[PDB]
Amino acid sequence: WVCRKTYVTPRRPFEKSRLDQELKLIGEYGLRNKREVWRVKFTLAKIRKAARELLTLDEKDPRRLFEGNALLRRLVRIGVLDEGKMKLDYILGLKIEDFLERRLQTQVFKLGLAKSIHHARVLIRQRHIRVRKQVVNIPSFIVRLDSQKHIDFSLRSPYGGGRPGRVKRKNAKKGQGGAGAG
Amino acid sequence: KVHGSLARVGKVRGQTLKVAKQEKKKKRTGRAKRRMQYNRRFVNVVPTFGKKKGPNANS
Amino acid sequence: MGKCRGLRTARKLRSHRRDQKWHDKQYKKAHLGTALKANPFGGASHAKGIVLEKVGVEAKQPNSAIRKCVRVQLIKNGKKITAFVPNDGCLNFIEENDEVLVAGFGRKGHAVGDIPGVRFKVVKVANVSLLALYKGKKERPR
Amino acid sequence: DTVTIRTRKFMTNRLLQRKQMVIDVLHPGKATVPKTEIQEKLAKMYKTTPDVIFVFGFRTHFGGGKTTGFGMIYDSLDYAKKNEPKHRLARHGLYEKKKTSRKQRKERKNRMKKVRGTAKANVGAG
Amino acid sequence: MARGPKKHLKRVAAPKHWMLDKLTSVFAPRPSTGPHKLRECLPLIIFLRNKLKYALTGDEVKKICMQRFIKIDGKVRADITYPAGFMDVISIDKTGENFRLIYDTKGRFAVHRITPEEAKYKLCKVRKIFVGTKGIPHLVTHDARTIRYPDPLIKMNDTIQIDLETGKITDFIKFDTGNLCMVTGGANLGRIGVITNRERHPGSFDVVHVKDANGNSFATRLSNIFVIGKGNKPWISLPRGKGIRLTIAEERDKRLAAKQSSG
RNA sequence: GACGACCCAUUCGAACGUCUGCCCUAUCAACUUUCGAUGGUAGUCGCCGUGCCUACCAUGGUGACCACGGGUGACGGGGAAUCAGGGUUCGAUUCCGGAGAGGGAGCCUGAGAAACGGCUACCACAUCCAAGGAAGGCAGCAGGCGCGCAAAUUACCCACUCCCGACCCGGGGAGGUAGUGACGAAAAAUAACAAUACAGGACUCUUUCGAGGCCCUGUAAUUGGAAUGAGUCCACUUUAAAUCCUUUAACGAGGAUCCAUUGGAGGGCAAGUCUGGUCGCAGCAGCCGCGGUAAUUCCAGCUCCAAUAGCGUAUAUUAAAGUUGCUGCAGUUAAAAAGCUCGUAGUUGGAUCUUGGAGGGUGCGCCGUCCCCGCCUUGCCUCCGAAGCGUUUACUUUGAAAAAAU
Repeated sequence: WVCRKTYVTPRRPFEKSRLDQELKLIGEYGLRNKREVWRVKFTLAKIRKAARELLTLDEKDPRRLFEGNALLRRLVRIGVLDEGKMKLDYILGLKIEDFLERRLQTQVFKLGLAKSIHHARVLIRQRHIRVRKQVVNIPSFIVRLDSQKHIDFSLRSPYGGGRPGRVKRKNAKKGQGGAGAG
Repeated sequence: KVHGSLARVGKVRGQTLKVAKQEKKKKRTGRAKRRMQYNRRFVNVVPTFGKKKGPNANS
Repeated sequence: MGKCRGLRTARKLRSHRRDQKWHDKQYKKAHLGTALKANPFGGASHAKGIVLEKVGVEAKQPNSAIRKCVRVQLIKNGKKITAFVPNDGCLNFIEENDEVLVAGFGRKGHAVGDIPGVRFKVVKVANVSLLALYKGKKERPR
Repeated sequence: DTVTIRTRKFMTNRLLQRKQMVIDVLHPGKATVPKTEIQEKLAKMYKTTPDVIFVFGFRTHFGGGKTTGFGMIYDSLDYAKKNEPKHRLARHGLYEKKKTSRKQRKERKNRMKKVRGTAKANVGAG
Repeated sequence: MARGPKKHLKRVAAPKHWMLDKLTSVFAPRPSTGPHKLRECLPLIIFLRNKLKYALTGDEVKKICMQRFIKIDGKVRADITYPAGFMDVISIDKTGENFRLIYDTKGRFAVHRITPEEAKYKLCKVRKIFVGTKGIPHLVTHDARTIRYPDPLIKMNDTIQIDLETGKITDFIKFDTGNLCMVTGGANLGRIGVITNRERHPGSFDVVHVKDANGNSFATRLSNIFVIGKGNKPWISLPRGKGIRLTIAEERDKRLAAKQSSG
């Protein structure tokens, strides 16, 4: 029954400069709320703290070696991070976009199959998107590397095939009952 | 040192001519509303270097 | 540096600190259990009582108003306490022999504003929320 | 739309007279499948017949067109009827049995306690 | 509490090395009284339905046992929570499988099939060696088996090949510098290795410096050392891994290399 | 193919014994024994150690290195919360150890109980009665009263997880299962895309006027095709049987919705150099301060901000607070060096006793770079191992021993 919080609010609350920054992030990133950003500012701070500790340790130090390499390999599987980075010295010099860039929502834009970070989120939350055998409704997801290619509309949502739409199918029978017969 | 009155208790609330509610619009659901905010604020929002301006201004 | 620096001298430093902690008022309050012993509310956060009478209290200078509190006997320890009645005409809503839920100012036990010797505020009557009453969400039930 | 019943992770378990395995049911695009359809369909892959292929668990996945469950198929209908959870046999038209629902019975027994030995006396009283 | 023997185990307060999940219920099996101490044992139920997957329910584990399907050291055992342990055999017949309970390098009772021979005999570490009643002497092994009339060489900490049908020691190994060893507890639980040194303390506590077939050195308490034969010549099966112990990096190096390609 | 016994060991334990670590307090400084306080010696007792008890016999044992006494929003710990680092605070409460079942005391049985879903007395409470009698203990599960700031069903099941018994089979308010459930934590709906239509800006062309143009955002005009569960619902799944989830045929989005909120907009502080109303009145205002007739603080709207299925308020406590200051405070004048010196505890203490090339870890493409080690007087003696064996420590170093959950 163990549980933990996933976000952290900023010490302080009114620093125009920070607020604007967050708003630009929501906009580019079809985000919903500040928490939506705060959640990531939080995710990142822990990663950076994880990193900083490690970087203070001796290199070759079974603890530093075994966990450093792991943090890196984890950070790379998600594309968040790259090789020269792909050492700890580079994660220290990293940022939020790099995570934010891997969510669904922005990818469904990023290859035509949405044309909007907008469209993207309503598409995702509405069941028209599988990551290869599996519908994924979590506009919040995190697309892994060799998983980038398997993202596509789903086997039945109409695009993806399958009749029309509880509203399109309404319209077909909308030209049927009146204009066909009585 | 207290004596005095209350006769006047609630004098302004009861004298403040009620106002309609009027109405109009719904403002937008979560993230969409955030989106309108970001475009109105930042895209919109081009700004001039007019030495600034405001959010809840009249003339 | 007013404080030995010998490897040994843990006990002197440890104890000298224990001796000076007292002057901290928050600390002393806590160790003497003042909240249990002096305070009208138990060492609790809210407290309910009966209304004895309605007071119009004479706000301190340079301000000038009649304040509007009730005097309340707390059921828990028969303690007598005066409590502010906030918002416009809300006295209205509390009558003698009423019941009421009282709460602290948010001042740490120290009276608020111009309102002199009053350290508490009404929150509920009609068991029923001055706010909901003032708005007219809910009524003076009966 | 055809389906397809796929049996993953097989174990031949002699000491309980049955072959036990996961049941992976594709149903491409609708949902579902009946427990009865599943036992019928399995009955014909393990050369056994329905009444030896109990089937249980089950949760269609996320979004549609698959369902993973669990099955057992018994080497003797006797062996099943005896290694068997009773509630399992009851579920299909071979096992059913008495209810209560439980506190009526406990009450009976507590009434019986009052009475010295005999107790059958307490039976006629309940 | 405080008037008598505990009969329940809150799961979570059970020994980790059974690897029971956290959710499921409140209580773990709790080993019956038997030949192995409760921490250091493996209740059959965990073996039948938690490691071997023969059983699902506990109701099933019982149904299996009442058949008589399963013997420990040769002699049908019919209790759900029987406390089996290190050097025990366990034989399921109408299934033809013989397993010896001996450790992982994790320190987890390992699922270790052994031949249809071997299953005959087990190696017990002498715990005490005794002049019993009427002047007879006896040895006592870890697994709580007392054998009278043993041969006079056998001394505490030596190990001893028991037949098994018959009881009967059918030889022995001395504890001496250079013997092969199995580690039966503590940080090093599961590591196998030669010896090197026994540091001796009066009053209490003797340590055994062990060296593995990789010139990896480590210590444990004498209490934790079990003799299993002569270097390169175990007297039993060893599980895959030869109780080696590999650094978490070495462990990763093996895991990714053996597969997603390498057959 | 269907339990006893003697004695020993074993297993689960038990009962005691070692140290080392605990809150506040000196407006608690001496304490403990003639009803043993500390010790001898012997016995009786106990499962057994032991002033346990008792005789005799000594006169001890403890304290400024805080004893003794008193207090306590003290059950103890694993743990929790607050994150520079140091720290700061909590811990009844899913585990461990301890304690109790109205208060007190006693006891039976049995291997195990000083048991209360045993008993027995008194003491406090309550109940039945034909008035002599008689029967009882929810700090078990539900529920109810009282109490209060505050806390759920008089529901289903032994199928899971395990336990017990003569037991595969029975029994389990252990425990699971549903109901209540914004402690609190996770996922995150209440609407996406063109088009006209327009409103617009970097780009280009032009002497200018003027025109083109990419990137697009709105904003209507309605369109236009493009959509999904929230509800509802054959069927099916879940499971002991159900529910819900996770599953879906048939339905379910043109806004007046299938209708999002709660605080703020004078300063700190994010946001009205508003409009009506009042005129230091009502109210606002943690603090500073507003309102005494052009109120950006009120009262309302309008409009805007902030956090958003959550948000305000009160309160304990923590961070901030280097305002308790080890790290890391101040004390001439701001709050603070005793009038001065002696002085025990405590703390604190000068210099000086041994010198003067390759082995192994991880980076970079057979080569090397950068640690670590015995080297270019270093345990004596007993007489390689063994043993003798340590001058005491603190320290620090390397091991083992180190509950799980966390």
